[PDB]
Amino acid sequence: GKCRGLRTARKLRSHRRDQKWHDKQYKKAHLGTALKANPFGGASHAKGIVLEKVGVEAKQPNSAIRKCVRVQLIKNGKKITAFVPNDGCLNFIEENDEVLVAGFGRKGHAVGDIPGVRFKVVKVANVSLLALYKGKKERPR
Amino acid sequence: HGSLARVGKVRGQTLKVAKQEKKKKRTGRAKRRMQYNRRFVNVVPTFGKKKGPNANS
Amino acid sequence: MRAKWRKKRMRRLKRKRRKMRQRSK
Amino acid sequence: EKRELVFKEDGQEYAQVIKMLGNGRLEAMCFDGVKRLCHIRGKLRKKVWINTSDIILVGLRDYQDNKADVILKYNADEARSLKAYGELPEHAKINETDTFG
Amino acid sequence: KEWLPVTKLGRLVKDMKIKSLEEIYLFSLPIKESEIIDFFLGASLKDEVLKIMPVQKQTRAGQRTRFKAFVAIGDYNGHVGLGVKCSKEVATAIRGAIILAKLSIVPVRRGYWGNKIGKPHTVPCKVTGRCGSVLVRLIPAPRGTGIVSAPVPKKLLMMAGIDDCYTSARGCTATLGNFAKATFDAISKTYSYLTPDLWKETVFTKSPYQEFTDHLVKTHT
RNA sequence: CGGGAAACCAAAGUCUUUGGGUUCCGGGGGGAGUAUGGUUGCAAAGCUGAAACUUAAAGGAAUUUGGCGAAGGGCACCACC
RNA sequence: CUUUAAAUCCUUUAACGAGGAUCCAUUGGAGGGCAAGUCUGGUGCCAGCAGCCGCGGUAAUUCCAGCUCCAAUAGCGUAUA
Repeated sequence: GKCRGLRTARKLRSHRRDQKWHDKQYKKAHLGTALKANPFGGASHAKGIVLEKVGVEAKQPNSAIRKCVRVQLIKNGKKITAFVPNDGCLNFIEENDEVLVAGFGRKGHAVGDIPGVRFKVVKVANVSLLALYKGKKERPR
Repeated sequence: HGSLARVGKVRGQTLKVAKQEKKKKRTGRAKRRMQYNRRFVNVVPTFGKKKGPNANS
Repeated sequence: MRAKWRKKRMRRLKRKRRKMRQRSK
Repeated sequence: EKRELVFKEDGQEYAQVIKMLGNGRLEAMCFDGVKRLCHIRGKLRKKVWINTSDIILVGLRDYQDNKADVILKYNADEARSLKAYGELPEHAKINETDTFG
Repeated sequence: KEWLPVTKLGRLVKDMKIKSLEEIYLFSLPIKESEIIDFFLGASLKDEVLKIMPVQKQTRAGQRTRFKAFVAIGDYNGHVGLGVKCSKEVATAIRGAIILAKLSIVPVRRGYWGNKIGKPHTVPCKVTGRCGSVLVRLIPAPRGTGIVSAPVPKKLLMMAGIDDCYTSARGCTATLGNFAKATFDAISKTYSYLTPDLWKETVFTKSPYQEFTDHLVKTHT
């Protein structure tokens, strides 16, 4: 500080409150709009229903077809795309089923060369996708 | 080629090799002691950058 | 594009939309 | 060198571009009466150019009927020989690259 | 094979006349050979390279890359040094870095914490160094704490014989050369801070130039 | 003297060896000084002033060849007199 | 036998009970941060990996399989506060 009086506490406290309000990471966590605009509503995981499979392109020089899934949420009801993580796992997902989605790892930001996604897919049809890929389990009919 | 939209093609057309025999454990009392004495006493690295224990050359 | 003509275009757009709002009522 | 004329597969149906748009995107009117926004491959970025009013071997998606992927671009003489084979119908539009349509 | 000197200090250390290099550090005489250190320090002087980086000036014939090599030197009973040499070939750059670090070694003193019992283990005061935009602090520590810092000043303080300290760093510490030189000129400042036990008036003995000058001028021209 | 990332500075110094007193003001770059609300004004428009979304860069100092529809020189009977 | 309202849990003690002691120890990774292979075969900017730089172009230390190796080891990895 530079206001250094012995009886200066409320001015320093008000200045610290205002300059802490002039922030981004604190302003994200202490405002209602930043959590209201979140698709999960502040939750870690969420369940949804698959309505259409959409294939998106990649970014600059690295170019490949990345395959995602458009999911409609249960608790909210907004169409949010979700990227199927591993190799050849789109054959497991069919339309009009149940899928468990989660974040992909940067607290709500697009990661990598996929434009405009945030969330990945962990579990489909109440069974783990990792056991479907590895071969420990199998999708029931 | 079929299409560019096929998934798991490299997972699909790849080869298949079965597994092998079963190794021995004693909870790290010689598994890491072997690589420790190889790194510290047995294999002497020549003056340079580094030397690894998995040098298959 | 420098800041003067960008500010002028934003001013013209704001004036046009303000005129449309005030004459729409 | 005169390469071998490869044929269509189940997902490589013949199509011809009618108008090229921007943003690195290509749009073609396919032979089944459908329109696909057809994406240019990594090999086809700068080494060769898809000009307008040419046939394009597109790559279909097995899970959606909206976008295509390109397989290979053909020159004029191989296109005319494929036209003479009869795999594609008589209503093709090459016409020595006329601009009328 | 056999060494022949250039300056007078070579004669002074080879004629069995300079018993220790503490006299040279006391009179602050400059050193210009990497071999008086070889005479006074034996096999206790280790050599570990810190970083190899490429530097490029680029002309009409493309970039040509000479290689810059930082190395830190020092025996584990005091003296510690640093030297930066940049050339084209890796091996001669490394060897010149060893030579230039071998010239510029600075003696250090160690203090206590709380009680002055046993051999010293930590720095006696809080000393810092200034180069570039980095700060290196040397705070004394209680016994058995060890050096808590980045790995490069961990190497420097373990090699210098400092058993334990506390550090704190500020600024762009990613540049390892500037950070290492900040640690070097911070640990070299452990003398230049007057303490109350050094308050008595010093006595000046005879300089080694005056000690054997008649033998010196007849044993070299 | 000293300081700074360096251009540079008798202040931009007396700063990890941090503390003379006291107002305004900044936390990556866009969105954006934009929308809404208030307030002032005949009008034009000033003051206070976000969010959703998007990106891994945006910027400051300075050395070498580069390139000038910039300037200054030198050489050549494959340039001239 | 003991404990206990009566048992089960634990302790005690008979008869059984280990030589691929199958009485079979997993989870993520092997370019840099970040300990650990210019290994081999396959597709060869496709499929994919990648929290960040970036690897994928028919000489892939990063993809998909087999060998070896490193990390914590009945535990390990991922996402939201």
